Amino acid sequence: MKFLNVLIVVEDIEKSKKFYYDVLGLKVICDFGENVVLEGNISLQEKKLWLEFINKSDSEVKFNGNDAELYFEEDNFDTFVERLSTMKDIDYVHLAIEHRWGQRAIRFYDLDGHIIEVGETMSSVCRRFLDSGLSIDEVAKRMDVTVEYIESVLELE
Amino acid sequence: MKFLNVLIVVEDIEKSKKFYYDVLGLKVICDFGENVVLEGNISLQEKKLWLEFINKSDSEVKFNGNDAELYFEEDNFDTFVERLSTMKDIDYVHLAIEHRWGQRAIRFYDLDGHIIEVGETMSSVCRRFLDSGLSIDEVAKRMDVTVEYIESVLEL
Repeated sequence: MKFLNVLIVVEDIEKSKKFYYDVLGLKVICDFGENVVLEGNISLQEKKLWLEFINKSDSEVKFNGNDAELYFEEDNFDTFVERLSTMKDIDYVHLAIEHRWGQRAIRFYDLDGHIIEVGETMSSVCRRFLDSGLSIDEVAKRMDVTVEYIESVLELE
Repeated sequence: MKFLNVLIVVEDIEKSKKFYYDVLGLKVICDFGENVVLEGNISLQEKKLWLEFINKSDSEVKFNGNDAELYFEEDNFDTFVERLSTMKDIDYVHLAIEHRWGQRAIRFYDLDGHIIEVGETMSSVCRRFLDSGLSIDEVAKRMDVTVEYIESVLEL
């Protein structure tokens, strides 16, 4: 038992590939035509074909259920967010939020109602805290996590 | 930009943790209580809490949309499948299928309408073909892939 791929169903493979490339900078790493795999092992699957695979009528496949999300982290968070703001027809789920543990993140939909969240890298949230004057033990408490955790994220930035 | 987690929304964190553990053998690797991460970086998220996070009324969150799936591979595919058949209340999406490229796989739902697919490991599909007499070049053509690809998986 090994988890390998998250598959998302899309209406149009070429448009989604473009959306993920223009917006997230995600490129293809494997192509089967009707099923393409993006960096991170995110598989895009064409709907019509999908219907045959799982044997469900077109009515049995709903989108925008808001029941899951693809989660990403970006080193240059601000620049990404601000580039995202210059773009048109970006369907945001909500305004940019700040998680309980200090991490800024934004959430928007792809072309098919699938939620994408991209937030600051955890290691950068820590460093932000460590520079405002907090001790490492304090930071660990501030974020409801152990000092072990913080040290593993720090030596990876 | 680094993809880190697939998050799935569930009605009950403890029941899902149990479901993923009993059925797939998936254990927890990180716990925030209301948001638990399983092996593979699959994050379970409690619905009520989720509603607050993305600001949507309970009616705006639908399940069983069949618009995605979590994809797994298992070395001991048959034994897993047959263990799965002895269990009760397993919501299958469909009968066990065979993909165009030769791979057997089954699909079933978790406790919240999320689709799970677990299939044979690719390397085992390949090896199977290579033993029935096919050349490596033939296998690559049989599966619509390159010989480069097949050589990688066979060292796994």
